[PDB]
Amino acid sequence: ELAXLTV
Amino acid sequence: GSHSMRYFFTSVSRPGRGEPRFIAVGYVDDTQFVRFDSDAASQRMEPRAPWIEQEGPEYWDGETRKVKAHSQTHRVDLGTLRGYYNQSEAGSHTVQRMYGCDVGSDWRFLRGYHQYAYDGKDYIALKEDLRSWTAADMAAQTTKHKWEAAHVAEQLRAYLEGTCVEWLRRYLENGKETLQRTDAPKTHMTHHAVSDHEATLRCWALSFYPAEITLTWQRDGEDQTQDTELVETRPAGDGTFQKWAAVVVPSGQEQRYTCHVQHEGLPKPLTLRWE
Amino acid sequence: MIQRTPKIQVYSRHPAENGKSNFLNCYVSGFHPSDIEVDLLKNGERIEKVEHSDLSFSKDWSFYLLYYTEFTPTEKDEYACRVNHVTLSQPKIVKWDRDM
Repeated sequence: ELAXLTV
Repeated sequence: GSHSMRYFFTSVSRPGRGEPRFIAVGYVDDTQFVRFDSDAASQRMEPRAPWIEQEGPEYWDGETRKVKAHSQTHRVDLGTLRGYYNQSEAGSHTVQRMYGCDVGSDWRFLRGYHQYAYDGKDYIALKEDLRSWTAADMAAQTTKHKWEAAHVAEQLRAYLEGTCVEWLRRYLENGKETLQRTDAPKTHMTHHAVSDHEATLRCWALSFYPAEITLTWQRDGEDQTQDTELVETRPAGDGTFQKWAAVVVPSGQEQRYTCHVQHEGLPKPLTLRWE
Repeated sequence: MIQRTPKIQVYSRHPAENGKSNFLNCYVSGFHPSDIEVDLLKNGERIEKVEHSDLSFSKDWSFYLLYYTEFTPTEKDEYACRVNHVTLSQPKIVKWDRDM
């Protein structure tokens, strides 16, 4: 399953 | 023995042709099991392996919600990276992200990873300790400062060490037939004259799984690595892989040349000979 | 900007036997950026019913795709894969060679 982010 | 779960994400800007193209895929080892494509009609995370199809509607709903959240994050990133690098509006650019976990033969956590690239180059990567970051250039330093202040590594670590490993075990169990198999390569060598004085010797490995393999040529026991043409390991389309290595040799010297095959399915490394 | 040339392989899933159904594959790997045109050709014409894998990439960030179609080899029919990409000055045609 996939992970709760931006640069 | 050893296993991995990895998710791969690619977002591509297409300025003046709408929103970015986003594609996500997930793999266990060398077997793909899910996809999402931003351009497709369904707008759903979709199964791509028989053994994931049994997951219930909560899983599909939640994976679709999460993948779209990942997509939106990369949409923002493409704008932010254009600003960090002072790039113009018009040109197409690519963000890639990969993350996931490795486990050993006993299925315990081995390694975690969470890596990002921009325009085909390393941008920022979570280090082995899952506590700190490697930033490849000055723009990625800006991201590292923001991710350190926001405690990003701490949230990533809990997934990678825990959740990732738990779901990898579940998938290994449910897809045991497909995933916990080892198909040893069927091997042979072919010989074809290219002229009256030279021949191509091509060493083949077919029908193998997982994809990791080593094919090498020796001449009187000495490696011929600069003279070997080695093609990329390629999928047969049925869940197995293929690879070849070739050398062009003087006619009459075939018996000096041996091909060597290493794969986890082989009880011992094989040596193939012309005598 | 980084650009990497596709490495193109054209091949059958199983050893080819005339009159026996098989799959024709064109595998393109190692490329960057991801925009790529790939067609399978039968006697120099585009094959219509061609599927491809979902876009993925390797540890070095370079992309790979598999294009494929069911086919039945014959003596006379010639198969190829035609690829265009920003790194290629013109489309590149790689012929299927069943005797490798």
